[PDB]
Amino acid sequence: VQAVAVLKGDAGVSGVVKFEQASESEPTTVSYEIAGNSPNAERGFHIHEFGDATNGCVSAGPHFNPFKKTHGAPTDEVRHVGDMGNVKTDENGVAKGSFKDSLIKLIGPTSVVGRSVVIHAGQDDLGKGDTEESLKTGNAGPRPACGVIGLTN
Amino acid sequence: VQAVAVLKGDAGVSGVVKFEQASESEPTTVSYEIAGNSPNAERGFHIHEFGDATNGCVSAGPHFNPFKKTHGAPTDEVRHVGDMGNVKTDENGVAKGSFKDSLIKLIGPTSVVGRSVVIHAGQDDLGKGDTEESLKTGNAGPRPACGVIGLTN
Ligand SMILES: [Cu+]
Ligand SMILES: [Cu+]
Ligand SMILES: [Zn+2]
Ligand SMILES: [Zn+2]
Repeated sequence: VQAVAVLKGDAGVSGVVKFEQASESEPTTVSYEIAGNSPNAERGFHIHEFGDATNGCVSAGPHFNPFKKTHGAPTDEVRHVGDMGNVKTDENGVAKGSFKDSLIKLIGPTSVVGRSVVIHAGQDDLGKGDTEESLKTGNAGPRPACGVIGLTN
Repeated sequence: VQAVAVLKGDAGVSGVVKFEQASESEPTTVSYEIAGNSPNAERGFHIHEFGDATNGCVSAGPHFNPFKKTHGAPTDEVRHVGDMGNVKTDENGVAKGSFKDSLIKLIGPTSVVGRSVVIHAGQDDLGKGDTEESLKTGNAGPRPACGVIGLTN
């Protein structure tokens, strides 16, 4: 199964995120190329619950969290399903990379097809700050771009 | 279950299409409001197979057709699942309306979540012209706007 999200917004940030998963038990490979970010930075990257673009990136809602856990890093046990951590941008502000994840799925009751990917304007603190807010969003800040995850071939 | 697609493009046409279906057996209610079209016209309106926006409305692919039938009107027995016919635009070029459909589903193996809605620049001939092309696209022409169907609440 393959899926893709095209990230768009009004702030100069844009990109493509591709997902591939062969079967339900297998990890999903996530690959991305995002440009227009601050150079040499770490930026929060997550799957949000809704694929609703009627009000910019706001209507994407909270981090996708079917299991009602707190925000964490992708390697934490306690993490939202949608937590993909920070992506690193190079000196031209481009973030490009790929990783495998075993909580994100394109198949089955937790499928992220039809939901949204959001790239943030700030660094995700990976649920390690103080605030209650660190345990909800990682204090990653505004959402300059986002896209609905759709099926492809 | 509710879903929404925001139709966008570079041609002045834009809109929102909402879908609601309570359970798998129930009809899905489709409601839309699309502006920027030719005034007093009929325009082809369909669900296309892929929710891929990497190349405008082109990468949405063909009409969603899991059962391998020919193109038809929404009331025809032989019709693609994605065939929603023509929408009528008023004197200000706005198409606004709603209908129920029993082939389009948001639940189950034929779910349209993660696929695309496309509004065409021409009238759909409802598979009644001559050509082979009438039995494939309804000769509805270019795709000025489209959007991926995403989940909402
Ligand atoms: Cu986020
Ligand atoms: Cu079409
Ligand atoms: Zn989170
Ligand atoms: Zn068709």
